[PDB]
Amino acid sequence: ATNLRGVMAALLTPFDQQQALDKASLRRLVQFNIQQGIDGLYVGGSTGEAFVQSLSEREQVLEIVAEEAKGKIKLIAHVGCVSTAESQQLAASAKRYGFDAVSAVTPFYYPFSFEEHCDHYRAIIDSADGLPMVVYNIPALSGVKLTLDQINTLVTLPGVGALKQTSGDLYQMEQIRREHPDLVLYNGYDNIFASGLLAGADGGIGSTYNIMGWRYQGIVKALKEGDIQTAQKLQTECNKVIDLLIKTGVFRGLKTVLHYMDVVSVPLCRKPFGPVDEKYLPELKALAQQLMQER
Amino acid sequence: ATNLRGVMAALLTPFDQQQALDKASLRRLVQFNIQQGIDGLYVGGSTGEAFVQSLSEREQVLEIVAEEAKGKIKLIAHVGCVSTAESQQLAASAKRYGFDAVSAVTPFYYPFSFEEHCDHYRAIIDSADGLPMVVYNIPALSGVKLTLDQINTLVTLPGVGALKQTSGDLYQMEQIRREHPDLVLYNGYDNIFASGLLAGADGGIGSTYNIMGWRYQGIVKALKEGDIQTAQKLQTECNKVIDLLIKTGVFRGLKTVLHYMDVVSVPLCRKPFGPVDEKYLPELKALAQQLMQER
Amino acid sequence: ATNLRGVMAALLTPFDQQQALDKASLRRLVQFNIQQGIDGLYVGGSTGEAFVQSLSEREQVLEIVAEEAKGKIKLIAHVGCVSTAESQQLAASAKRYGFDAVSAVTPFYYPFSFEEHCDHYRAIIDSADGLPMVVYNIPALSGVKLTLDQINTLVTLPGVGALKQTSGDLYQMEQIRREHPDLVLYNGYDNIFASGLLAGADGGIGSTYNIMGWRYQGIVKALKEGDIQTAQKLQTECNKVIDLLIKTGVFRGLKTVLHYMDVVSVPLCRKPFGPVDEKYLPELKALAQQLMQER
Amino acid sequence: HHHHHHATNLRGVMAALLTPFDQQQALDKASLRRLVQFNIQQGIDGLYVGGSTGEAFVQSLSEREQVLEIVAEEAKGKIKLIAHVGCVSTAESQQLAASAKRYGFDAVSAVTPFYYPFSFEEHCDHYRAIIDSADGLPMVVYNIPALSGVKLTLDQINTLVTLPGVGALKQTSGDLYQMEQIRREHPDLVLYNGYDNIFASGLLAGADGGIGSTYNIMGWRYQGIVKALKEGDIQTAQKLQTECNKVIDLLIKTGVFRGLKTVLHYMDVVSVPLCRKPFGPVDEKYLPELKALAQQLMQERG
Ligand SMILES: CCCN(CCC)C(=O)[C@H](O)[C@H](O)CO
Ligand SMILES: CCCN(CCC)C(=O)[C@H](O)[C@H](O)CO
Ligand SMILES: CCCN(CCC)C(=O)[C@H](O)[C@H](O)CO
Ligand SMILES: CCCN(CCC)C(=O)[C@H](O)[C@H](O)CO
Repeated sequence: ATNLRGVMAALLTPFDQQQALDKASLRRLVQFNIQQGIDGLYVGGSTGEAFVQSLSEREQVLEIVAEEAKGKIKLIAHVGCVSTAESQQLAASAKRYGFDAVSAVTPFYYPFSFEEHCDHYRAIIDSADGLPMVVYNIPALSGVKLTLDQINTLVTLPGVGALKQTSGDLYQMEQIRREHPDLVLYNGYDNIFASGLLAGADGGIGSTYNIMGWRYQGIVKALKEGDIQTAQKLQTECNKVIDLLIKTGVFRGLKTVLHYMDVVSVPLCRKPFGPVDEKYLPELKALAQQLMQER
Repeated sequence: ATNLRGVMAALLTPFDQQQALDKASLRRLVQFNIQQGIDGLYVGGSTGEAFVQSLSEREQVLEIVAEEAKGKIKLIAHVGCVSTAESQQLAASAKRYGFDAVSAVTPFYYPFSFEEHCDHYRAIIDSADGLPMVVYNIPALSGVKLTLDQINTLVTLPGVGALKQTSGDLYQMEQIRREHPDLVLYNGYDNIFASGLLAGADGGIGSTYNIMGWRYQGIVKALKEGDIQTAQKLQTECNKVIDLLIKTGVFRGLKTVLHYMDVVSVPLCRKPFGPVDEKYLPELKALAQQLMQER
Repeated sequence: ATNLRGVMAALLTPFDQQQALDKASLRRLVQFNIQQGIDGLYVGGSTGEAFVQSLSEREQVLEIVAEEAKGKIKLIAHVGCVSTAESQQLAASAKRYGFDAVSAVTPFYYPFSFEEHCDHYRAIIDSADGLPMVVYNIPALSGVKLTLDQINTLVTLPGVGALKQTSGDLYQMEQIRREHPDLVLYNGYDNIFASGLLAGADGGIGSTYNIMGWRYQGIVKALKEGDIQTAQKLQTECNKVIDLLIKTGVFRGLKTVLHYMDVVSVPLCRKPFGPVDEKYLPELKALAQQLMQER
Repeated sequence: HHHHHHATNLRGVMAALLTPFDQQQALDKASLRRLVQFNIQQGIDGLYVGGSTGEAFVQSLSEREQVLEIVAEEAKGKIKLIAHVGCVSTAESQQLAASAKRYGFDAVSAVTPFYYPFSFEEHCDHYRAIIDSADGLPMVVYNIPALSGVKLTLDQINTLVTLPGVGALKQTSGDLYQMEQIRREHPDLVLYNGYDNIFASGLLAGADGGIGSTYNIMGWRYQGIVKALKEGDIQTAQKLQTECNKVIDLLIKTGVFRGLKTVLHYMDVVSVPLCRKPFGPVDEKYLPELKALAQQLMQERG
């Protein structure tokens, strides 16, 4: 688990104008992240548009990422589905491709009990056969509202080695750090990263790292040097970008920046996501140039 | 839409001890519903555990139900998935198997714009090729919170013949009816059926109809005849049953009652749903006996 | 408390352009409700703008209404404040003025424990010295979310004789009735009144009854006779009005209609409520005329 | 924005003053004077009087004025004084605003009016009417979605805090993206962090101070957090926040206001540690921990 500490980009999954997987742009996105000095990749997550892909499509992506990056950076495979059995098939494939860790969102849509959530995690942990599990918590999207004691139980299940904390409650962040001094604890909301680190997170997983992951590692560095102004200046610049991405749609906006940075051929998300509003293309192109000249 | 008015049971998907589709019990459940005098079946919806099934499993159930019941009662295929493309495949298949209509839940998990929801429905309607669309609204589960104006636009899309209203807001039920005098409008919450018809619904789609559909037909008849005491008494008996099912877990409780009714071989839902707590089996066995005495 | 069953108008408190109480319009509005055939008045509730008045103002209104109506119709005094001691002073004043019952909204703003709520009601009941209590439940405004079990404990407290159920959940409406066969159970949402009565309510307390209370009485009649069609027509007509009142602002729209019916001199609510938008006045004026013609 | 510049002197760490009561639940005046002096000696920059913490919403206007008057007698000119004058009623809030001016307060404040749904424009007029009655005292807009039920957008918050006469925001919200957004839009705005359990994180996000209820019993820790961060000493800032949160953990279990009043009782400041009904008493079993906490706090602050 300890080697899982770090700044991990939640990888986007490129598609073509036919909505098919674009494998050439995936390979390029993987190499691009590595060149920015990212610690690892979180593959097939919410950011990866997991839940509009087939299991087969998810596996193909996991396989290719592993081909490109195994041994060079850490690789966490998000294998979560609503189904335990579907989640187990993806866990076993992650193991076969040599991933360092697996991950699963709290199963969603149907109300499940906390005990059913634990057994779900237990099954996936077994099928991962030695890979540590990152319990993925995102109430805003999943509608699963765990109490702190429930969170505490999840993180001490045999084989759990990390929590992806996609929550803006930095009180809870602090309570988790205080209860589990050694837990790998990822900040999930990009736009509060600096504050999340201050509250007790030791790293993060985020969609925006795909295009400015060096800024987030600047924040970890700046904070560790004790340089608050630089930490704040960097968070502020991240949030200027995040404002625009929320206006445009986050995933399709990030893909569009990556298109102008010559990485992703076609910046589409799968339907029912629609295309970026074309009036936002200048801002997005300019941001691309800004970021390209910056690093 | 006209001939789509009525009481339609939200079909459960039966599974064998290995959590595979139990074909024999499925066919048994279809006929058993028909023998209760239901107007139709709503196949592959939430109640049918669609969201823990693959597209081919969902197709297999649709085909078998068409075999058992095409031309004897009305058949509606819930083909909704998060992905538009996935929902399109299921729609094309429902057409091939000879279904009367298609239906789709508002795509969930990722937040989609309302126009995005509109295109999603347009695309599924094209792929259904003549089959009317039943728009399926369930804020509680889907997390999508439509305004009345947005509901009005959706239900007037070319090819929409109906709205499944799984909401407890009976002001909105009446408003919808007032705006659309001829819309087929299905009450979705079993425990307000009587009240929902009074507010403007002209039928229902429900999970608990699988074991007591004749009660819901009895509520329709009684209200039709100005027979209010009888309506209230039937709704009360339905709610005594619904109290218990909410305690046991609704899908698995229903399947367990059907197991004591000699319809379902193994009353399990798919993981992560767990089993029924052993302490409730006496109560559910009692219930089975009572409903068999009845009729 | 069988004698408290019925359709009670939630009395508006008239004000002048200086924002002081208008006692001449208050007296006129009381007689107007009595002439309309109403069963009682609910005085100084939410509709009565209690929470922008002092205790002395609230007492001045309770006194005037008792002078005007005691012995002619039933009188319920809403005495609730956030403070228990303040609510007791009002409960004592209501007893002195010869009210038939007291009522208190679940105390708000500060989160209080359920037991803290129960003691609150006990103390008010004591100060009321023999006047039955109407527990006033309105989650949407109060922010207090009681479970069914908690509701059951409140309604069986010694000295409670009724429940004002301002909730859209008609399943809970049925469950409360089923548990408490003799409880006086008031429907709080005017726009689901017919459906509320069907689910188990035996009456109502409502703001819109001030201008068309005879319609709600017609709904009770129609449903006692099994005339569902008239009940629906009346509820639909109530809801056309409620749609407009929601656009104009409800209390002030009601007060404006009353101004055109020559009952209220000045149709203002207290600041921070603003005035009705003048573009609505032709509609409010036509409504007044329509309702005056109907009788 | 000129009203923001003029309120620059309001930046700081301000305790949300509790209101002590006697055995009959009337104002305990001796204890209030003690509590006020006790806050001053901790090195607190100021007091926020008659807010949620002060149990305003179970007091009459006359009781709120009495508290305002007494606190001014005790602290005027020595530390900054902000008067929470907010009621649901605009006119009630205006009376309290005028009184606060008469007693020499440095600023007024009003929670967004609650219970009834008001439009945004109706909110703006409410603040404007109260600003008029404050007669030159700057306004601190007090935002607390959790308790108020009022859910303002960022654009609406931007408009509120730039109304003429406004010079500060009390932001009792745990959304630190919005904290940063407010700071970036309003470089000179006084911006108080409202949730004690995230103070250090709120400051990092853009707050330039805080208003809180736990400052009554450990305000020097929050000053310690401000100093640690100014110097770039992250370890000291984190250790102080951690200790504040161990204390907040306990108070959430006991009840926050009554738990604070009890600690202060064991610190010899408050005579009777009750809140007003329908608040109930602290559970007997928590008294050992609360005395223990009082002892630890008097130790570390010698
Ligand atoms: C409501 C905030 C939604 N966000 C934050 C924008 C960066 C997201 O869904 C992000 O993708 C999340 O923080 C993971 O990167
Ligand atoms: C919470 C009430 C249970 N439900 C939902 C089924 C999980 C119902 O009563 C509805 O009738 C359901 O949507 C389908 O019948
Ligand atoms: C949100 C509006 C619903 N209503 C009914 C309007 C007639 C109310 O909130 C009423 O003020 C309430 O039901 C009291 O009659
Ligand atoms: C989730 C923390 C709740 N808190 C923090 C102090 C215990 C509060 O509600 C406070 O009363 C608020 O921050 C004002 O100090």
